[PDB]
Amino acid sequence: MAHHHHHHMGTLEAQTQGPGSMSSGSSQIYKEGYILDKNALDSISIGSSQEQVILALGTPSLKTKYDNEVFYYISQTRYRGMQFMKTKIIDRKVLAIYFNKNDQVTKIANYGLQDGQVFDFIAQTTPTATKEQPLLIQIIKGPANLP
Repeated sequence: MAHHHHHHMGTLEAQTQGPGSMSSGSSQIYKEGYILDKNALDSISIGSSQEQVILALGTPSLKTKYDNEVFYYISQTRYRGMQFMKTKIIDRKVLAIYFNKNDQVTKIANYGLQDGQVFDFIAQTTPTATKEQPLLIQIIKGPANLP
């Protein structure tokens, strides 16, 4: 059976007058807020107050006063739960807030990645782990062990 093809179109308007002025600029927007992700804790920056860093990461499990006083965050696990699934995204990372007596961070030490792979910012060194097995997290979870 032959199917027919319907169609109908009307006229149009055409304004020849139009402003010719294009502007050019530059704006780079990059940030995150994945609080449920262990990368997010990178949000704290030098200067940030003790209350801020602890409000973001948590209160430090380790604390010591040397003339540049420092609080060590050792992100710890919990009790001997059901040992069925060997969780790989667990926390054993070492962070250290070197702050001034004005309760403000003047140096942030980190064990973990820096915008990519494991990088000791304060050490300026870059350790490496075969990305084969441990793709996003596991890389930082690998060497995640307090010395």
